[PDB]
Amino acid sequence: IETVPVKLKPGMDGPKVKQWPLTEEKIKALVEICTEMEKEGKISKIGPENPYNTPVFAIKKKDSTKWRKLVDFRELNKRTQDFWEVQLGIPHPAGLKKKKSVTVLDVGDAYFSVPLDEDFRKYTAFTIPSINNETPGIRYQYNVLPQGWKGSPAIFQSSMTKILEPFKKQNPDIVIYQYMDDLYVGSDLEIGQHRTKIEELRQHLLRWGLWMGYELHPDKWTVQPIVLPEKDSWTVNDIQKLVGKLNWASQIYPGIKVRQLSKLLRGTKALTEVIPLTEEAELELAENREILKEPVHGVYYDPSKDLIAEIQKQGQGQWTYQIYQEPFKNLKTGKYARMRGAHTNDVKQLTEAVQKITTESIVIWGKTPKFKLPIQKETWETWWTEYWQATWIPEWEFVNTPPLVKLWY
Amino acid sequence: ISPIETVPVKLKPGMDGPKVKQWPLTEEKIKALVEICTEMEKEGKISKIGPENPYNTPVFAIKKKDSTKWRKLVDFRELNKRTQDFWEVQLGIPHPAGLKKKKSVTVLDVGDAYFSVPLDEDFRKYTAFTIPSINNETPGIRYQYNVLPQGWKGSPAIFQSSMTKILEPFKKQNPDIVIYQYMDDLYVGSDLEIGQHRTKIEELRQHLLRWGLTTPDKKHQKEPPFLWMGYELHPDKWTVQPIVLPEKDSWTVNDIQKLVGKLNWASQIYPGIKVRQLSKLLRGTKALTEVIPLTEEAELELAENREILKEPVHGVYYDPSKDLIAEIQKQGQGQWTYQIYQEPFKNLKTGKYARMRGAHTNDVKQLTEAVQKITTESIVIWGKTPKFKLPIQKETWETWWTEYWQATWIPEWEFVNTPPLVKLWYQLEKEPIVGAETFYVDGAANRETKLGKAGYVTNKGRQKVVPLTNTTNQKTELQAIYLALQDSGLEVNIVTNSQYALGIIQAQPDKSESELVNQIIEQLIKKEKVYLAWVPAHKGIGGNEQVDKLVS
DNA sequence: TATCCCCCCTTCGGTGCTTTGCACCGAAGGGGGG
Ligand SMILES: O=C(Nc1nccs1)[C@@H]1C[C@H]1c1ccccc1
Repeated sequence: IETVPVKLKPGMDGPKVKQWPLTEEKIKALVEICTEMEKEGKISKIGPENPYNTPVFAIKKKDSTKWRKLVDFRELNKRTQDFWEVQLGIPHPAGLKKKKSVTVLDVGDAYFSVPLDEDFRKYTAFTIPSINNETPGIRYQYNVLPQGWKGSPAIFQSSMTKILEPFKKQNPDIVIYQYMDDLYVGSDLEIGQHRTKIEELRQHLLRWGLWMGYELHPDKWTVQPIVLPEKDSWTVNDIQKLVGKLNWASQIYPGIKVRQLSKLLRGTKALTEVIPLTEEAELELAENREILKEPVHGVYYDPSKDLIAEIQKQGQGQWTYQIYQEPFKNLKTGKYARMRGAHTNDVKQLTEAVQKITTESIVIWGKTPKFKLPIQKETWETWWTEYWQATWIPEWEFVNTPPLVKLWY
Repeated sequence: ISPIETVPVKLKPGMDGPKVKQWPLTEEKIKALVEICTEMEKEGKISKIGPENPYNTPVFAIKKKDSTKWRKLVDFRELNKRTQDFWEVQLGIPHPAGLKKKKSVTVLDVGDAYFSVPLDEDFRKYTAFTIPSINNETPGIRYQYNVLPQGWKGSPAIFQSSMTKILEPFKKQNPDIVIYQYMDDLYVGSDLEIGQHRTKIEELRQHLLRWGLTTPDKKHQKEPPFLWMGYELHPDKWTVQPIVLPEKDSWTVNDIQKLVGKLNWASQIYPGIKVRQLSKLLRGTKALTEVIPLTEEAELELAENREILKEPVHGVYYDPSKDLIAEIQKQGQGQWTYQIYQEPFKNLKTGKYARMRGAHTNDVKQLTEAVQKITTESIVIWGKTPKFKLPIQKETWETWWTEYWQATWIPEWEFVNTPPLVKLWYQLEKEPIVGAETFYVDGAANRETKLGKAGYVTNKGRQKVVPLTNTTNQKTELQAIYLALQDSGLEVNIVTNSQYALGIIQAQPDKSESELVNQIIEQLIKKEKVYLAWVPAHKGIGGNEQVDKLVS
């Protein structure tokens, strides 16, 4: 189609981001891929007069041997003037959460047939560094729509609707929603027919314009309310920690009362002394346990805000997370467990947890969350590429204060 | 000559070229016409535009640089910010340790290549310069550049682009010939015989002459050693240029900074360099003319560095057929050294890590910071993360990463028994100790008065409150924990009402910037079993409410 | 009273929040080599 002019928001300039060092194999794969792309004309070499640069990384998606290019667009997406609101990215199916199976397809290759607006070509510049700084970085520039840019699906919307109209015509038993380069296809039918039907959808897309596969089950997802311990004999330390946990929960649930529980701790006993609960204490404990078991009331999604995701390390390969727009109005509390083969790699576990959380958040709300990783920035930036597989990247902030929380365990 | 293409350059939108007159100069330092200017006009590097280019720039002659060679250093400090921005594409500097075993090596130098690379036509007017003739008593004539100025903002990027464009066909036609091109140097090496290699060098020279760039034999270095960016290349050896440390009996802070800088520059091959004592003098310090006294520690450190540097040391070139191994040692006070090598006793590179990340940190965390640095340096210089040989025990590392609240990783390492070995001094308790003494510690301080109280109460009944002066609530909490630790036996259960203190002691530090924390760590390492617990404040929980009233 | 690059180091107001101190960090300058 014709190139839609793209301009930045007033008063702020294009991206200027340095390139993080890459390994020998990643650099070689990047050079070969970019040479092939330039031979096909999809990219053009550029000189020094362009003051823009975005980082580029090389990844290898699961169940494959070929390398895949990945260019960090975070800055350019944050700078681009509203190709998510003024363009068709607004509608999200509220029924996507309620599906037995959600499949993820790759449709990023279709974007390489639509040229980009010439006034915007200068902004999508990237550099390929060299080992030991032996040669200046081989700069390039995109001749077509770039993978990972938020305005790229906005431009390709008019063609994707036309391509997918027949499929929705014969088969209106599937809800379809794409986020950037990926297509989330979800059907409420039996899993055996679900896989065979995607092959037909893949066949329909193939001939009109790949053999991988993903599977999600959004129905089997539940919020995780906090639970108080259930013990018959209570020690002084155990009662104090329970009162602390209830004080933590009090900021979230207004119905919790700890007056009698605080009355029980009235003098100085040794931490290991056993205190038998009274009748009023048991009654208050039962009421508070029912309040905690009851799902949180008053949580509503607001599109005017942004999603913030917390991550805590619970030990022994187990992690928890919380998605919220306000610190005391959590929208989804969950838990992640170490998968087989990754029990001895914290960076790998956190990197896979980040992808799982962001995929779930996309499927549920259609807006990737702002992560708050419990890791050092330097080691994260060093090792997060070796384990990443998604073609999208969220915006994350780092925290160095200990969480101290057993509230989520 | 060849018509090497120019690069389009413009100013920043909405702002025009500068007009800066020249500061008063000296007749000895200047001339009626700066004699190089007319020769360069004849050569074609400068032309004359008088009436319709009402722009100017500061021009002076340098006496300090290049041994009073009187370089024409035209200053563009204003036009640099007045012009558009550029993206420099080269980030760092090549390291010989990343070089390979090449049988024949030749270093080519391109003299005044900047003045040989043409400049854009439109931007030529903005580089106008005029000079007074005699004692600033005559106006002189206004000239304008025709080629790349020396020291202009876009000059390095433009020259690198032009030179890589020139070198691209030759590199494409010969893949065995390796050609390092950094700024104004040209390292060319190969695995060919010496005669054929020199023949290829002559073809390279004739190619550049066809492109208008000349490599004079005055700077063309024929035989080894080849001085490269301050290093001494040999057939199977590399070494930094010989270093002359300041042997001055007196020591100013400026001389101390020179010493530490030259020691850092020598640290990449010489092992064992330490500068912590020489930088503790730099912190705070004084006026640069103040004769700074040297501590006994500082002078012992300088003597040790001198005895290290009095012998020559050398590195070795990379061999891609082998693996990279790096061993880390501990030097105390937060200093670490590593010796990246491939075969034993022949190390590719050496270095040090001595940064202090955070007010409260310990040996395990700092070793993780050291490995994570070495990793990124090895990536930059080789493209491969090396195999580590750490002193930390596998059990200790497992415990730390399994029980720490962050995500930490170390790529692949084997434990090496080289003291002082990194080990965790003390551990806290997960469950309260049976038959231990319980302390309720609390400290309340008013910031408007800069006073306060610190103490504790105990289940056995002993009580204590000490007045405080010029301290904050945090301090009072740390002091309360300190008293609880001091007055108790080898096993103690402490109840605290301060998440700040609870997090600091829970982080398990070994060294800290606070004498309070250092004393607490000493008490904890002396102790045998210690437990900490946190209760809410003003919650009426046992004797915590009473001790709060006492210390308020 | 030359430009630009990597690097080391200490000093700084600026935000998190862990509160109004404290921990933490990125932006400068002071050196080393280009
Ligand atoms: O030309 C060069 N030759 C050399 N080889 C070895 C030692 S000095 C230096 C790299 C040049 C430079 C100097 C100052 C400012 C900008 C650029």
